[PDB]
Amino acid sequence: GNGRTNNFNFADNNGNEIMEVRTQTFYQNPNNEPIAPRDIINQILTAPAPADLFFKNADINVKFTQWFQSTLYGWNIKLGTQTVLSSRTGTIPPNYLAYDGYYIRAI
Amino acid sequence: KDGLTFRNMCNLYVFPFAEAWSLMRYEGLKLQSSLSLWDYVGVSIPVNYNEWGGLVYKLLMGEVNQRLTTVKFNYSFTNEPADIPARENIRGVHPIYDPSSGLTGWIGNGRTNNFNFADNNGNEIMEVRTQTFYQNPNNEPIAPRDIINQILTAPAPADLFFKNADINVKFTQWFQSTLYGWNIKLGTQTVLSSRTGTIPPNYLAYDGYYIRAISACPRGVSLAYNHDLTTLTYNRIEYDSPTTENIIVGFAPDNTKDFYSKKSHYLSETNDSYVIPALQFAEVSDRSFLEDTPDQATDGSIKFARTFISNEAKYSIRLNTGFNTATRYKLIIRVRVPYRLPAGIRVQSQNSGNNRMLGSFTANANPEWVDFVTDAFTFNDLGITTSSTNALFSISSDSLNSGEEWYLSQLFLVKESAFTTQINPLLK
Amino acid sequence: ETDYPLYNNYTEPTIAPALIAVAPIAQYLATAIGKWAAKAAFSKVLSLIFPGSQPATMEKVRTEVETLINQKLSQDRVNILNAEYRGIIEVSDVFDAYIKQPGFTPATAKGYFLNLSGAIIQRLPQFEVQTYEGVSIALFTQMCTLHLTLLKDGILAGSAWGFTQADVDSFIKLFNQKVLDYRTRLMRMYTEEFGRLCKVSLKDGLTFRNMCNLYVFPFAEAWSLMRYEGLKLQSSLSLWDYVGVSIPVNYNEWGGLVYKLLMGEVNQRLTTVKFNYSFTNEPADIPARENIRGVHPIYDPSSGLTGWIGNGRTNNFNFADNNGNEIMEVRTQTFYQNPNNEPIAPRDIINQILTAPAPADLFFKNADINVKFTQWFQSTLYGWNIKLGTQTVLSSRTGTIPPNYLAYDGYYIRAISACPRGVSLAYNHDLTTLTYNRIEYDSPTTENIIVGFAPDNTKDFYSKKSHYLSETNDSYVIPALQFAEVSDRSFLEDTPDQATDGSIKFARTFISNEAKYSIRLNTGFNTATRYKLIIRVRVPYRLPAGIRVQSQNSGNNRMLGSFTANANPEWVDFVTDAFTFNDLGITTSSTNALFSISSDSLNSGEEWYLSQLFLVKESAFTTQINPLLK
Repeated sequence: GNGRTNNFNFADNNGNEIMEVRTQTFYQNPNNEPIAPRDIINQILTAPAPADLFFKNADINVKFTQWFQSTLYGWNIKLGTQTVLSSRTGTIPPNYLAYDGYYIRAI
Repeated sequence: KDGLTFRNMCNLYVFPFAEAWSLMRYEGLKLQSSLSLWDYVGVSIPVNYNEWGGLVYKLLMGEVNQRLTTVKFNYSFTNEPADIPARENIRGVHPIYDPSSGLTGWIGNGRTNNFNFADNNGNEIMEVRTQTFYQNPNNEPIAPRDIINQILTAPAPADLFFKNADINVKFTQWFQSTLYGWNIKLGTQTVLSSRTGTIPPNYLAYDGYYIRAISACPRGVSLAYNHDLTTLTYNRIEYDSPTTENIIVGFAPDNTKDFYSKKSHYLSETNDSYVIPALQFAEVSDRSFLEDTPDQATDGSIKFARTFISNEAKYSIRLNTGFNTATRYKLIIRVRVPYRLPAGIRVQSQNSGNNRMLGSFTANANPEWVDFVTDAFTFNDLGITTSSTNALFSISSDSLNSGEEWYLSQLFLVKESAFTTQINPLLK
Repeated sequence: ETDYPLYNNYTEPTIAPALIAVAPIAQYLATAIGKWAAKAAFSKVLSLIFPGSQPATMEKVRTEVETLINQKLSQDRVNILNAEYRGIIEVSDVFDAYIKQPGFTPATAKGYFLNLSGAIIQRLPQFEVQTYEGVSIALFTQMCTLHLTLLKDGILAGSAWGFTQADVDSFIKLFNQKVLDYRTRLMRMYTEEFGRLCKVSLKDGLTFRNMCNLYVFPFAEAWSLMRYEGLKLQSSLSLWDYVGVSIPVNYNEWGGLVYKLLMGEVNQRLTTVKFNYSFTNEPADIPARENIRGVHPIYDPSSGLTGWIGNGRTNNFNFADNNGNEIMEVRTQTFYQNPNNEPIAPRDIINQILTAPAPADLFFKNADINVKFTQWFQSTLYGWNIKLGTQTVLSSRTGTIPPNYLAYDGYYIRAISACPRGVSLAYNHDLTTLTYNRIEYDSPTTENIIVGFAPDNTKDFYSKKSHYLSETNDSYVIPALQFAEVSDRSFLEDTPDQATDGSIKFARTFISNEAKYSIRLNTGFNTATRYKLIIRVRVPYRLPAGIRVQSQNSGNNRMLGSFTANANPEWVDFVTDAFTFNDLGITTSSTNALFSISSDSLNSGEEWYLSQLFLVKESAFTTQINPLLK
């Protein structure tokens, strides 16, 4: 798909490669008091193979939502016993990907 | 900064005596100075003398008859390069006096991002923080980089005014490039502690003075524009510049503390002489400019150059309890009239429609300063008592022509008994 | 869709404002306000409203109103209204026929007069059904005009029509009651329909207000001048053309922000207008599109009050107004390269600031602004065409767009503004004043242009900045908004019933509240003639200092009047004592003469309203119906 995380062209340079970019925005309303900081995160999740070379199962799922004729998404990613991504948009039901007598070879 | 230092010296050692010279021919007037002392903290910026009297001083004063109610700073911090140490920038200053007027604007830059989402969706933007993370295979420590752009806000204290400040700036060199660090504290409110390390304090205080204005100077931009537009009212008092990197604090003597608190000149029976500076007015006409006349021992004078309707300036007067209204008084007006005015100058007393004419003076061409003395009057003839809250003294003149102007400096109110001219000015 | 030319958003040209069906009624109303003909004005009003005892003119009025406001009436409602018309016509014919007989019996005339008044009162409410109010508010108006006229004449011809003194007093009381009740009900209908249509869309509310400015409000103002004799009946309302998309506007938002943005500097001439234009066709599938991002009307070049109505930004480099010269246009051209194909389609992205200064004759007389819509996968694309006068400001790059002629015979373009789109309009209400505070509102786009046309009777003020007086004329009317200078914390209040573009609301709690007007005298003006001033004010809260009218002339300040201000929610007229221009020290060479209406400072939450000034000779002025006898 797309491995880019920003528009500064500073992806893989200066020795260490970029991993995560988090922008937090704060507002101020005179008539109100609660402050809702807005988060914008763009990161690269990494998952190496287990000690036994192969993953045996996975728990990957996606949740849909509608909002004024526009579909919003939420993701849940887990390979083996390593939780790769828990959904920030609320709990998502698990989707067990497994076949007795099979192992994960490609993703 | 050096010019401000020299002017601060002259305000204490030179100009008060120059003003005292102009009052030796009379007897009974009050010798009072209202000049301000200006502290400058930041980098060096060259300023022409045409640019000082046409823009810089107007930006330093702002609303010349209003109390400072809020001050906002545009703060920027960044350490994205791993080799360059952390740095801080002051991008703009916004002093807010009258909350319902909207005259003073940003002196530097009020922008925080390039999304154009500054003041929208009800709540205005306040802070933007970007945190960047890296990953090195050969190393293990991770140094997250921070980029912060925020708007610091400081309202006036409970006692309306700040008495002192602790603002300082620290310089650093790095491959022929200067990095900065800032420390800002107004009164007891810590506005900004430096993230680039500890910075020694710089106490800004003068015994007998209080903080009246906080402004800045534009850096990196031409200061030769909007001279004829920067007036005392109507037009927006602002100037766009990417950064300022400087903060200027004005201290005013305590003899002006009552005006910026009560918005009116209160009169006591015990005192004999009263001096009213021109800039301490209730309202002023359009197309009026602030002229730097430091020799008058005041923060300036009013230059009228409006070629329509009229040129008028009003001052609010209030009487304390125990004031005798049967005592005779006189008014002295200090004006400079380079061009002849066929209608002359007029001093009028307005009180809830009880408008009385105090004086009409023939205005002839004269490049020097002139004093006009009115006839004797009593406060019973003006219909003013201890309960009057809309009494006004109005100095007015007709409309001018193109290229013409006339200057008003100060007003002197003194009892008839204690006033006497000793040296005649007409015998030249 | 339609590619035919348009005429002020209508498919066929509209009737001139002086050629509408209610024009002779208004002309004779003004003539009678100038000098009322006793026991004869009602017959003329009846002949003008019902010519030949026929309701054909009222049907023409109904058809014209239905054409303007895009609202038609059912046939049953038409039959009911015509039946009411004939019912009134019968009694009116009886009365008018019995009057003209030389030597009639006055008691019989009294009986017929009472019958006619009662019949009009009885049949009035048929035009007050709110479900059709937007169409009937015009018709209703004329009917009230037929009644308030009647009573008026009845008060003048007392014993001639068999009226005792108690009869005349009762008629005066009924007149003083009805002249308020009718105005209240008419304003109810107007405000209801206007708020509803504005909650629908701003364009429809503007259309309804344009209709009411020609068919409703002038007569409502004429009602408030029938008790006097010698004043001038003059309307200064503006006609507003709206071109663009639909934007809902609340009634709290109209009177607190939108109208203030439409007027701008209410006493200044338009000198320049700037538009923020955006064009782009970067996607190869989506056709070209154009956007109006903001409008900036500049009146007084040395003031700096009016700001951008939409968005004046052109890029995200923050390099807008810097390095001496300001940015004007940014054009990005992108090129591609396909191996399987050969044609190359360069993509253009333009963001510029179009500038249009006022013509040599200070004002634009007409405009040709139009917008074209397009659909594409449930997304609306726009194209714009802008032309002010003879200067082509913007020709559409997205294809030809049919012209939309914006013109009114007897009107000229005075203001050009816009409405913010996509943002809340509930902020900066208490800050948007007539002066000092910046008249602006930030919004990413507007996608709308609003042009205001003002009648030619105001063309002299916006050119000479002063009110010139002639010896030949008898009465002069000065609107409040045509001032020389105004105090702080003053607001623009929409009072369309005054036949003016608004009134001044004073709410300053310090110093004073003052408004000055500049007066100049033409050669041949008699300074020995006696005059009087009439001030129209609304004072909801008591003012212990009262209102004061003063004459200031180069320091020769004289007091013309001091009036006690008591709490009154209705409109009040204050008349000064007689004076001559020699007592004011004003001649044909005076260029700094000023009339000042002033009051002391107010308290929190208080305000008072000033509407208009009337200057009339003492000989030609006389109050006929007493207002205090309520």
